[PDB]
Amino acid sequence: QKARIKLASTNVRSLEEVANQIKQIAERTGVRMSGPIPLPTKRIRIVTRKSPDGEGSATFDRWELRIHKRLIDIEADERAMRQIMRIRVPEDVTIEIELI
Amino acid sequence: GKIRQGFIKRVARELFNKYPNEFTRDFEHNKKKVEELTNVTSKKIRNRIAGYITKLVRMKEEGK
Amino acid sequence: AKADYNKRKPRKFGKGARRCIRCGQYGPIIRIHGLMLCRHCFREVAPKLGFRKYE
Amino acid sequence: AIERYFIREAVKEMLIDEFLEKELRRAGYGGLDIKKTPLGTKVIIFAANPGYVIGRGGRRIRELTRILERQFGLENPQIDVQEIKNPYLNAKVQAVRIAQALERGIHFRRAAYAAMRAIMSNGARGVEIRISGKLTGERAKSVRFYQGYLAKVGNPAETLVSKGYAQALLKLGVIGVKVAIMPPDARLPDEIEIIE
RNA sequence: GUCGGGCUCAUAACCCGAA
RNA sequence: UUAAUUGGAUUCAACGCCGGGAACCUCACCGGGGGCGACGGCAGGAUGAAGGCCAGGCUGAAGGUCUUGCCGGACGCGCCGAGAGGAGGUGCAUGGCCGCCGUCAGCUCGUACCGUGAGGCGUCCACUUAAGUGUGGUAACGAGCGAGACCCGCGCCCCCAGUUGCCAGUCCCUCCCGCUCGGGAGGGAGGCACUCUGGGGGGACUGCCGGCGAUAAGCCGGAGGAAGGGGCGGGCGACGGUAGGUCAGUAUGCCCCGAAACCCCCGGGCUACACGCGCGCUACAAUGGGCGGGACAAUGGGUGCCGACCCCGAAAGGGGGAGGUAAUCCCCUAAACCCGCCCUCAGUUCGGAUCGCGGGCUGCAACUCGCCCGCGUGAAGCUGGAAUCCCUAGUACCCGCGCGUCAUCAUCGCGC
Ligand SMILES: [Mg+2]
Ligand SMILES: [Mg+2]
Ligand SMILES: [Mg+2]
Ligand SMILES: [Mg+2]
Ligand SMILES: [Mg+2]
Ligand SMILES: [Mg+2]
Ligand SMILES: [Mg+2]
Ligand SMILES: [Mg+2]
Ligand SMILES: [Mg+2]
Ligand SMILES: [Mg+2]
Ligand SMILES: [Mg+2]
Ligand SMILES: [Mg+2]
Ligand SMILES: [Mg+2]
Ligand SMILES: [Mg+2]
Ligand SMILES: [Mg+2]
Ligand SMILES: [Mg+2]
Ligand SMILES: [Mg+2]
Ligand SMILES: [Mg+2]
Ligand SMILES: [Mg+2]
Ligand SMILES: [Mg+2]
Ligand SMILES: [Mg+2]
Ligand SMILES: [Mg+2]
Ligand SMILES: [Mg+2]
Ligand SMILES: [Mg+2]
Ligand SMILES: [Zn+2]
Repeated sequence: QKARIKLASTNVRSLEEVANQIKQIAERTGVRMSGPIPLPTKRIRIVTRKSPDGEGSATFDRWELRIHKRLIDIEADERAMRQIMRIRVPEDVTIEIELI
Repeated sequence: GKIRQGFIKRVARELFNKYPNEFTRDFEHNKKKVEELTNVTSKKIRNRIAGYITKLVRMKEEGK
Repeated sequence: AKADYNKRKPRKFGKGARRCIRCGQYGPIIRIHGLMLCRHCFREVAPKLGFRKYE
Repeated sequence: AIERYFIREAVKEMLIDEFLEKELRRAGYGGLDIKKTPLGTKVIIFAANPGYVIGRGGRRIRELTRILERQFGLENPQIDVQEIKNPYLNAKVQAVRIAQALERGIHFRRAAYAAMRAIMSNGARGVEIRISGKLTGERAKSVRFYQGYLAKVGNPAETLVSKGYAQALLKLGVIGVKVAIMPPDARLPDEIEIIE
């Protein structure tokens, strides 16, 4: 009778916005909602040689991509589930909802 | 070398003249004043400006 | 059948089973996390993919 | 895992953007955007002459939709064509325009000065243009044109300046064109004001 | 005197080992 | 040297470099065998062009060609243009990118003024700074790009948050000990204290004190403090030059090949070996070798995959297989170090090159030319001439581990 909401994004602000909107929805109704839990950030690091040829001193680039995550628990009530199910996150945010 | 930066000095001199009766020999008070009287966004820059204003206050009060 | 003698064998391992999706080079292919891009091509498109050089 | 999902989306968009870059060179291509809807995918394309992309009453939007769905991985696409927001603040568009002017046969100095005049009149803090290649003879050379404010080193230069590059293919070979533009609303870290 | 190695951007001078 | 041992790079700034750990592929080299000309037009062609085959020869193998005779219906390389394609030439025809001068402190502009002019001035002098960084003086007064500011991470404190992360106090159940006054270990209820994860905020300013300097710019020494004087480690490299490297990553002009210098298949070669050189690994032993026992990590990675757990085998390995699309499951109980016993200064119980026999794994293929295990075998080496390299603090030395490459293979690169 509880629903688990998972969020992920490359942008911290949008992620925060979606979590705060879900929190406002859970406040607007009589329902307990475990606060947004921050899971460890996923980091993708790739190191490459800079020169196209092989002459000269070897030097390297360190490119990074960062993927942030949050976890939210809420109790599945239809009066509250309809409001959250009709929210639209920005295109750079993945949202997944499941019932446990 | 801890050489003060030019734009810090310019802005601190501008602030000091406009409100002569607003800055004292207290670093915390001047830090809050710099926070309220500008749009400075960096905490480091705010501290630098406040320190120079403190030195200006004690230099003019001492009479140079 | 004569066109049979133009056709390549479909390998599944070795350097000949992987080509860069942007320029067609064999060799220095970055296989990390499902990318298939040469080291040369990854450098110039990395900002468009969202990678940054923080340090 | 989750990392593999984000990388797949980024690569497809890059391939589509490059294909459209070359394909719509005469239309003043200025980027794209892709939105995902429960019915499919909304693809918005930016250009200067949308009639070229439409191509005399269709017959070209259908071709592009077929290309997008078959060659690339979009499911059930729908292409809309719009207009560029601030064309004179976009370095890439200006680099392509200068390259086309060179391909027509205008002298490189006159083209550079005309582009700089338009950009500065349209409200930019600064612009820098570089043109390199076999200009006036078989020995190559580089020439630089500049006016205004323009940061080059450090984080502000990375996040604020718009940069663009283009090749111009003349009869004697290629000529490279580089453009950098700083917007009117850009503010440097050392620009503080006193709250009156 | 022969052969090999050092030093020098390199050659000569100079230093070392060997038969 | 060879049929070929494909090519680039030669002081710093070539030589574990071209992410170059090549069995096929890669591939550009060598021996051999096949295939390819949109579009314009010539001989031609339904009385059927071009194209496709059961069988057996030639052949490494092939309807490639041939023999034996079947197929299908519309274009036409026997010809001239023309084109696709080209890791063929040219980096001294170019674009883009990268190394070095050099993260050095430089390169310029508006107006004025000096010189017939090339030019000069500002950009010079004194002190100061990591810095054309600043303070004073001055035919200069002002301004731009670089420096700094900026961005990421590390160390201290506060608020918010409590799952897949944490377990101290509290309740119950079970099992051990010196038999239980006391001390331990699991499991469940329960909690977010503590650790941790990650959003927001605080904190350091030459601010305070005493000297030197000028009473300026700053410098030297003290307190308090988690932290003290760019707090520490990184990213970001101005106008230019270097005919520096790269057309063998991709783009591109010209010149060439265009029935071969284009496209595929088989077998070789890049792995050769009187010899000169770079960078390393293992040693020459006690500041040790062997045998049994005892300790404590972090970074990363996983569905074309990581595999706990059980069984079989002396080992390498083999047969089943939970959970995992991952703060949940797995790789994953590191080594250097500590305790006890043998060896006692010896070419040895040092060293482990070289070679014989046997057992495995990956793969379409292991001879050329792969990696692993058992028994046996036991080379040089006993501290290194002239010369010459790296490093200022959690740094150097010493020790293992993760990822890239990858079907298999790490004395390498990048990180812990
Ligand atoms: Mg800087
Ligand atoms: Mg000599
Ligand atoms: Mg060679
Ligand atoms: Mg090999
Ligand atoms: Mg080969
Ligand atoms: Mg050159
Ligand atoms: Mg110089
Ligand atoms: Mg005159
Ligand atoms: Mg001068
Ligand atoms: Mg100078
Ligand atoms: Mg002078
Ligand atoms: Mg300066
Ligand atoms: Mg620093
Ligand atoms: Mg040259
Ligand atoms: Mg050279
Ligand atoms: Mg070789
Ligand atoms: Mg031994
Ligand atoms: Mg042991
Ligand atoms: Mg022995
Ligand atoms: Mg054998
Ligand atoms: Mg073999
Ligand atoms: Mg001996
Ligand atoms: Mg001895
Ligand atoms: Mg290597
Ligand atoms: Zn590529």
